Amino acid sequence: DREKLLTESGVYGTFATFQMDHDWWDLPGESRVISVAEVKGLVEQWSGKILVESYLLRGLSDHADLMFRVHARTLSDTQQFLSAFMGTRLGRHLTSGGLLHGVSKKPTYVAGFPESMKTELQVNGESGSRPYAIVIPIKKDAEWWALDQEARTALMQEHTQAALPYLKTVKEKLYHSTGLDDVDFITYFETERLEDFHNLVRALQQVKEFRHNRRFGHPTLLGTMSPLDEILEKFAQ
Amino acid sequence: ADREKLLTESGVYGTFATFQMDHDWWDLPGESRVISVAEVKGLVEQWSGKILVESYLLRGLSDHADLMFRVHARTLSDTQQFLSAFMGTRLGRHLTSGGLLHGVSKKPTYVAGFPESMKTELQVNGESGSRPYAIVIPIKKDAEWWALDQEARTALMQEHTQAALPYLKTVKEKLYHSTGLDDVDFITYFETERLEDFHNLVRALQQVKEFRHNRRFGHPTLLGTMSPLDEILEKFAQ
Amino acid sequence: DREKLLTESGVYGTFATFQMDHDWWDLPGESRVISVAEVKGLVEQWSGKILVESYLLRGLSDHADLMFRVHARTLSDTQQFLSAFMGTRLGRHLTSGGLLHGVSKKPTYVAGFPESMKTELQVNGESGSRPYAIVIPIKKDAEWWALDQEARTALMQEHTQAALPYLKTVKEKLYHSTGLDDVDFITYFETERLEDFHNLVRALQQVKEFRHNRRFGHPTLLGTMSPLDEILEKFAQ
Amino acid sequence: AMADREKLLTESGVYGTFATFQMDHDWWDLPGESRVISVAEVKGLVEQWSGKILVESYLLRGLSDHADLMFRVHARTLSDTQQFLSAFMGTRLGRHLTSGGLLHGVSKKPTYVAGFPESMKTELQVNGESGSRPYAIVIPIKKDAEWWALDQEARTALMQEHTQAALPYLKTVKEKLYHSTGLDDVDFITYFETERLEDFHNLVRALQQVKEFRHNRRFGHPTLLGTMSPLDEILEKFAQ
Amino acid sequence: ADREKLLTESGVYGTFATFQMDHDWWDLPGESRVISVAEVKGLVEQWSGKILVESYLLRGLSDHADLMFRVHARTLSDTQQFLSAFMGTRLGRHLTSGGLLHGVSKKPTYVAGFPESMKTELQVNGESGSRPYAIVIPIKKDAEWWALDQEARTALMQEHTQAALPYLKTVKEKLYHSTGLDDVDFITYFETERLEDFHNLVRALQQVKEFRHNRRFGHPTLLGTMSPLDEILEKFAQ
Ligand code: HEM
Ligand code: HEM
Ligand code: HEM
Ligand code: HEM
Ligand code: HEM
Repeated sequence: DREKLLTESGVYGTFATFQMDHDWWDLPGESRVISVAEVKGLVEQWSGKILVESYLLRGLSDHADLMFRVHARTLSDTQQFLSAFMGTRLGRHLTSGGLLHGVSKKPTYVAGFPESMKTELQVNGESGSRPYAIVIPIKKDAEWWALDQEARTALMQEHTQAALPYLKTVKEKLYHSTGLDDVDFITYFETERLEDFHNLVRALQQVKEFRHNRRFGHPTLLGTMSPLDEILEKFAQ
Repeated sequence: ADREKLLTESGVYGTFATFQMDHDWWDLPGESRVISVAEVKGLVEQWSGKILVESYLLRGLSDHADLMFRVHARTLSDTQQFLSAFMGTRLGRHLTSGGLLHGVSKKPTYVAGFPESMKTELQVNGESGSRPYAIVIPIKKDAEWWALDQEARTALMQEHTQAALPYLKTVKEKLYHSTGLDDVDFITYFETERLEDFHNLVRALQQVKEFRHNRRFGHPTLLGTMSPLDEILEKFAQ
Repeated sequence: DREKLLTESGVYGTFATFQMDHDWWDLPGESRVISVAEVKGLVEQWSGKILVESYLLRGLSDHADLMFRVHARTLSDTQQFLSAFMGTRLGRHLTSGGLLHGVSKKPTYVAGFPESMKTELQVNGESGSRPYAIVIPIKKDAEWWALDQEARTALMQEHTQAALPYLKTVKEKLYHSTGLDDVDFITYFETERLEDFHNLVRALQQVKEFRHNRRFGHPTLLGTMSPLDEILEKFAQ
Repeated sequence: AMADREKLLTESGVYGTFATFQMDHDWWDLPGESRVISVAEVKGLVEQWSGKILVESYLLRGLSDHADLMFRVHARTLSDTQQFLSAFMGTRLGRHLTSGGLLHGVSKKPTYVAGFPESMKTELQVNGESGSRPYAIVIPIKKDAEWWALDQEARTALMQEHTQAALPYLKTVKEKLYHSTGLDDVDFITYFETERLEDFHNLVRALQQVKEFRHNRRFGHPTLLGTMSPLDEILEKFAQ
Repeated sequence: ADREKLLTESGVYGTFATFQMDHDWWDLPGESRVISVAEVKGLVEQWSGKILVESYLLRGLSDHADLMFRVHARTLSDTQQFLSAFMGTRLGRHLTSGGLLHGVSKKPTYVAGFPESMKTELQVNGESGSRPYAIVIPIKKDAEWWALDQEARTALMQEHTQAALPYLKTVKEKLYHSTGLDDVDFITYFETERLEDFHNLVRALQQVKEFRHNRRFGHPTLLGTMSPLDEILEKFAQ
């Protein structure tokens, strides 16, 4: 279900940050490379049940070195996996930075959009390897929920309208996080171009919706997508 | 037996205690770790007469937390003693206190002024499931809320109830009054096997009028899974 | 005498919280019993100049194990004692949680109350041994100061009216903290019955005043009154 | 031959700095002999800098949360203050000190005082209290945007009310004010000495009631309470 | 040549990275430290040509800070790589990451809609000084600000500029656009030998209308002194 987790609804997504202890460096290189192989194997073990992508936060996001984006069909499996991961010789030297869960749904407001707008939505993004990745949690203010459907739909249309041309160079995904933690949404973006993403976010600061974002970022997680090997290789040499 | 006399009756203080495990715990020999566990298991059975204690694995679902206790007692001192004892153990000595919330269970304030039909559908209380997820959300209401008169508040809670009832099928709930015991008014606690239902349930309640009056909503929002204490500690042995 | 500090005006009061380090447990039972005895002896030295009461916060207040309520006639003496205490082998393993100073005054608004109301104010709370204790620091908003005397008096009269019948099961004391730290008042309560105290606070959430408490708690310190030996005794075993 | 000493505590164009430190716990794991050696290292460093800058010391331990020690440093360049402070943190003692907080502000020509009545200027010439080992208070302050949007005359009038409410406390309270905007996250640094803290409390309550007060977006946070003392008395405590 | 090609041109990512030195570092032998220092020094020489890196002594001027890097690059990856390496070094291992802020340098948005005369006075490139103080102010504007239409924001910036120009006497400036890379919209950077002017400059700008729209202003406000890395690190060897 490689293609079935990154795309389908009813799939729980989790974002897990870690910071590496200093004492980790007090360990011998041979010991750490052993620790590295342990993790690679722990992940392969959980293959089939869950999907796991890794992002390097060291040097781009404050107080964080590593991030996991984990998709699962139940959060219990994700829980177990993370407790196991944090149990490894490597994990034991990790301080948990942060943790956000949200489920993927079919869209609420999209059906009431123009046919032409839904067309431009069918595009699934740009072709790039090892892109930058941004994660922005969001809490909407109470005023927003007090609004009726028709109003929110229209605001979200302006949201869409302003953002669509950035699907040239930006992939996106949206998770509904309400009731699972202190936010309503988790937004995720991949791009090779951060100038575009920057402009993209500015444009959305100018729509009417934005004023309703009681929390915007905090934290704003910037990292770069890479295989877990490349990441761990940095933690051994 | 007495379990339902604590989990259901009013005049019962309830406590929510979070813990995170130190790193230095793993620099210990594995054999030392397993012995420490046995201390804890016995400490609980020792308190098994006076109080009730439930455990939740927060590791991997809640940031800066591995373990959680929900302790029911009819005096907080007994809850205090058990907790300082728990932290005095060799295991406890390697635990940082994450958070701590007290609240007593009371007679409902607004339910009496509801429709008769609404009171009947309330007698049903959630679903029976093993190893369920559990959520705890503390709440501080604003001064605006307290300034209101009963009828106004009662109507708001009635709308709250109305939107929530159809989720009472797949969600257990409990409510504690925390004002004056800590920096919140309410501790809300929920059990469910289905987290989307709980999610949909919360969205639903964001849309009633009460929600604007929730000055603090979560912070923290505690997600965990209910489990026997044994299952948890066993992880700290390997 | 002893009590001449718990009641009179011109008496500075200080509230000091501490959390015990973990490394303390990495110490031998021999060191700790020695360390405890040090503290017990230090306190007994100051027993003439100042008053010191002790509270167990472990298990009731997050990030706190012990609390001192120290009354003195000058903050200097309180300073000396506290700097000494933190200097002890035991103190070396305490993280300073928080610190609040406030002086006791004669009441400002009480004279402008009803004759019947002053009667019920002279009456004490209830006397019980090793009771719960709550400490709530309070910052008033600027609006509150802008109000005129007559206005503030009537508001505090409403406060009093709602609270007087809770003197059945609750002792109280109030300290004026403005300019000594980041709050205006320190409130302190003893009681055997926390359900009452709970109800007491709800009642006051409903008066007009409550809206003016910009800061209410943060932290709300819940503890139980105890002799210091009993408290430290736990930290030796 | 001195003079310059009070020429920093009084003159304008003089940067003033407030530096808090918290001592490590392991510092006490050192032998009493090791610490007193460490003390003198600091004491000499200070005497070395006695020409360039002025330094006062305050014991914050037991009065102010997360802080033991405070320096009030006056200099005519912050670099001299920077160097002295990095050096200070360089001593074996400093090596065991965590930098608590840091506030810079310059002493200026008063802005609003000139637009006061002549009688109000006279009572301002009046001095604080003369005392040894007094308590000392520091309160950083940020004014809200509303305040800056005002025209001068309006502000002058408010500060006149401020001054008027505060004047009778110059009997038992000394004061000094630093302009901190652009050097840190506050606009002003206020500093007070007194032997009587209850008077100071009253002094501050009074000003909570003027109109200016609503414009103080930040008032304290932190509020630093201490006692003024010779540096030796402080260092003597960290070994004995 | 390339020096000015990163400090002036657009499409250039700029990063601001703060570090504090751990205490356990002094328990290290001086021999160990000097070797550690040399490690850092060489790493920088390696990344030269690809990126620019400037250093600031924050020790004694900014709380919970000793050191700051300003890194200019045309990709943030190159900056990340350089920074993870730096924190990996024997010295870096003893550094706590204080903070991190990214922003791109752009061509001006509002300048064209200014008077021809205001554009004249802007071309000035500041004061001539070596080892100046340096100040960093991060900035987030409120929603009200974005809601404004172009013409209005431009007038506010015109008022901003007008009030600020006479401080190009003694102040250099640079501006970074930070939105979407972290929790702020702008990163402002200034150099000066005279801090009293910079202060007056900021007081002055606190009085225009734009200022009310600065929801976060500083927090942190980073004050330091510009210096070559050697002199800074040499402090940590003795
Ligand atoms: C190419 C970029 C983007 C596109 C095409 C896009 C499009 C959409 C669409 C079509 C929806 C409706 C989904 C639904 O009905 O639930 C939506 C929802 C949402 N978007 Fe985006 N968006 C983009 C960028 C962003 C960014 C940059 C942010 C925030 C930083 C963001 C935040 C949100 C949030 C919070 C919602 C759900 C709000 C609600 O349900 O009330 N989006 N987006
Ligand atoms: C899912 C099923 C739910 C049901 C059947 C339900 C129903 C009720 C009822 C009947 C009361 C009566 C209180 C009284 O009589 O004093 C109440 C109170 C309350 N409920 Fe719920 N609720 C549900 C979910 C929730 C959720 C999900 C939250 C918060 C996240 C919540 C927050 C509260 C709070 C804070 C109160 C106290 C109200 C006050 O005294 O101001 N409830 N609820
Ligand atoms: C049995 C309970 C209580 C009684 C009899 C009581 C009564 C009073 C009285 C008579 C005053 C007047 C002081 C004066 O005029 O100078 C006062 C002041 C005050 N009370 Fe209470 N109160 C009670 C509980 C509480 C509680 C539970 C709180 C807060 C959690 C509280 C907060 C305050 C504060 C902040 C003041 C200072 C008022 C001001 O100067 O603005 N009181 N109280
Ligand atoms: C105790 C006797 C006091 C006196 C005689 C006094 C008087 C004055 C005077 C005459 C000025 C004018 C300076 C100028 O024109 O720039 C001033 C400014 C100022 N004062 Fe005070 N004050 C006193 C206490 C306080 C206290 C206790 C605080 C705050 C806790 C305070 C806060 C300030 C601030 C922040 C300014 C800057 C001017 C402005 O608001 O823009 N003062 N004060
Ligand atoms: C001292 C000389 C200064 C000059 C000549 C100056 C000039 C300018 C100009 C012309 C712009 C807009 C560029 C454009 O039109 O695209 C700008 C942007 C900005 N400046 Fe300044 N400024 C100065 C100082 C400051 C200071 C001291 C601060 C903050 C403490 C500051 C904060 C900002 C901010 C937040 C922006 C972003 C405006 C936007 O694009 O929305 N400036 N500056």
